[PDB]
Amino acid sequence: SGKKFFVTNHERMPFSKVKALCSELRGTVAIPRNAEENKAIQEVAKTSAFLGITDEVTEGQFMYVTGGRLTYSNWKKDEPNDHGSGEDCVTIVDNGLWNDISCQASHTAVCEFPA
Amino acid sequence: GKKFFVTNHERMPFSKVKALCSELRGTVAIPRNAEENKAIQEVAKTSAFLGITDEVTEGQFMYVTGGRLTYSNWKKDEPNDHGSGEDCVTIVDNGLWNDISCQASHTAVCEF
Ligand SMILES: [Yb+3]
Ligand SMILES: [Yb+3]
Ligand SMILES: [Yb+3]
Ligand SMILES: [Yb+3]
Repeated sequence: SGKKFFVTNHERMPFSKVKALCSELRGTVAIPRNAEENKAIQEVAKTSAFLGITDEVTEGQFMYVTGGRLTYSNWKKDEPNDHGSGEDCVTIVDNGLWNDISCQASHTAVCEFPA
Repeated sequence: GKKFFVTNHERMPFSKVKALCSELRGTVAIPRNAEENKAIQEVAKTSAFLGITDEVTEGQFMYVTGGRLTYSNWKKDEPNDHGSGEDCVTIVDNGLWNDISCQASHTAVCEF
């Protein structure tokens, strides 16, 4: 990526636990700021992983957990869709594409640190 | 939860692994039982350094955090201090352990 490194224990848990874990490590839930970082996160995680982005405050408007409106994005076709009762978290899935999903779902924890 | 962590860094010498885990406020991974041994094996995939060395007294392996070993999984005839010297340990084939040079590049795995 060139600016940060990513860490994982390959454990799957709900978003609030991933956030607590990264805080314990003094890092942040992984956030792809560009295509290279996105591929880097996809590669280290291997399976679906949560990203540090949500639209909990303003529905339809995703923001970084660290603040600011989302710029770079790699949504799957027809996503984000706030499916069913709602989906406010984001996961990186096949091909590194993104899908908004329930924050209560369990996915791979990935934390980022400046390189 | 899963206590062993890996990064997207490439393989590196033991000094760099130690630097990495300390920068992360952790320790180089130490398996203290067969279950933990299998867990490090699975998160690393490729050979990885363990937090065990015989740097202080040749032939006497110790945890980097201190203490004599309570669990070991040495490959038959290991540790053999091959050639100049092998003071570091890697978990390799089928989870077995081999002492190797600390200057060799292997996967970094940290524990917290
Ligand atoms: Yb939403
Ligand atoms: Yb969705
Ligand atoms: Yb040795
Ligand atoms: Yb050896």
